[PDB]
Amino acid sequence: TVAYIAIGSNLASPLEQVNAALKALGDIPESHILTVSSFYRTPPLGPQDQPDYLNAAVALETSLAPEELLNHTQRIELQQGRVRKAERWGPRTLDLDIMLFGNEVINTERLTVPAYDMKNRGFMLWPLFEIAPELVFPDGEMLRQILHTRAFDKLNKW
Ligand SMILES: Nc1ncnc2c1ncn2[C@@H]1O[C@H](COP(=O)(O)CP(=O)(O)OP(=O)(O)O)[C@@H](O)[C@H]1O
Ligand SMILES: Nc1nc2c(c(=O)[nH]1)N=C(CO)CN2
Ligand SMILES: [Cl-]
Ligand SMILES: [Mg+2]
Ligand SMILES: [Mg+2]
Repeated sequence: TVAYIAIGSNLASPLEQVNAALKALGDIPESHILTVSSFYRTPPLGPQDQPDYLNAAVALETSLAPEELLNHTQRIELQQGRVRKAERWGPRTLDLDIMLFGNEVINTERLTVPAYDMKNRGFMLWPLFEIAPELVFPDGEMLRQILHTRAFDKLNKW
């Protein structure tokens, strides 16, 4: 299955964090990286008292079940010093969000796929479009068309 994973970081040297995350993602069992996006510098969504983010996206081929993939992405966040604050949308060393897990629709307590807010976020859609321009969502929408409709600002390279 092709999983598309969003990467974000705005603490503790985001470029190093993203590079470390990519290495670690490739080391996940029964999985391998297919494609990686460019790195983008994006202003924070949410509270404005935090640094700009490095955002990227990666396509990962995996034979893991989705929740087992989640266990592994969460482990990588923790290995990279992720600390979860009280405030929503606050800063973090590393954030790995499963945007899509093949064409699956998943609704559980731990996991919602497609990622619940991705269609509203240029910092998720643009890096995804760079690596999967032909992508169609489980609901039948084309990524290319969602981008056309929303006309989100284009991103700047990190
Ligand atoms: N598709 C998905 N990818 C990753 N985590 C997901 C997820 N769907 C649900 N979750 C859940 O989201 C919980 C909180 O994850 P956090 O990383 O702290 C939220 P965040 O990514 O900072 O904000 P955001 O979801 O608004 O982007 C996790 O413990 C996980 O169970
Ligand atoms: N620019 C940007 N802003 C955010 C991001 C993110 O990845 N990029 N993620 C958030 C919660 O996960 C908080 N707001
Ligand atoms: Cl969808
Ligand atoms: Mg997250
Ligand atoms: Mg997130």
